[PDB]
Amino acid sequence: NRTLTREQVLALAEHIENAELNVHDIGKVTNDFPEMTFADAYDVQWEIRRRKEARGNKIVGLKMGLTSWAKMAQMGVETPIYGFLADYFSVPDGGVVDCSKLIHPKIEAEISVVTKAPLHGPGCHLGDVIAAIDYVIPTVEVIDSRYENFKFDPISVVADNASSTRFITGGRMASLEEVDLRTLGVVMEKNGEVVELGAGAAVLGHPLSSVAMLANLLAERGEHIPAGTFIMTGGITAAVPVAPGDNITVRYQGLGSVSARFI
Ligand SMILES: O=C(O)CCCC(=O)C(=O)O
Ligand SMILES: [Mg+2]
Repeated sequence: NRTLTREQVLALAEHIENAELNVHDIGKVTNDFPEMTFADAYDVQWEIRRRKEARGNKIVGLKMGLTSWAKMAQMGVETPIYGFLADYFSVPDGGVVDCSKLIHPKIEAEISVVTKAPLHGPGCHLGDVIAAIDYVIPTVEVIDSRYENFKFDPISVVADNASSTRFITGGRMASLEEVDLRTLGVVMEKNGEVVELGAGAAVLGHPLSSVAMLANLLAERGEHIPAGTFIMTGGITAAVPVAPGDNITVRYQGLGSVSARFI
């Protein structure tokens, strides 16, 4: 289920990571490696993770992508994927994001969880996840594919760490029993007006199903979700482009709001 040589995995990881670190797009890597598999692509992603760890970055969480109809439709792919979150991705509520470090960024409204017990696949179900949730965190992702025109096939996107680049936490961060993640309403405002909205159920029917799916995907590589992991469960709505001068506010039903501005 692999077609890359080890040398190619290491070199592709450097190439793709450099596009992020040096703020430029690249061609879809499947153009040069058309036989590349998902296992190849995740090898590349985890090697990028290793590069970041080796230079001292902490990995502060994981994200699930392409979990909602809206995001599947927008990106043309219907296969859920995951990627990792590095510490310097983090942005404080109300913070300023420097777009000069970004290529062609978009924002997504999500709900995140922090776990308090390990989760393992395979065969992880919704009922296995519930007690492992410590609390929930309103989170806006900034995604920024390193591929030109934000156009990819899923294998390329996995290799590019599922387009991850920034995330903004905010609002009220409460216990799971206090928050219905299925019916949680989310309203995205940009420059003072509503531009997107949705409910948590858009994420695979229930955001906690995304957590179960992540455990199952990780198990394919012998990995799991350690206790204390921050997980972004997926874009509830279509992603919206942002640019210098923009301000955004995402309102979470009963949980306040997350805001940011861009320069
Ligand atoms: O859309 C992309 O470029 C991939 C990132 C997907 C994602 O983070 C989400 O659906 O929440
Ligand atoms: Mg996302």
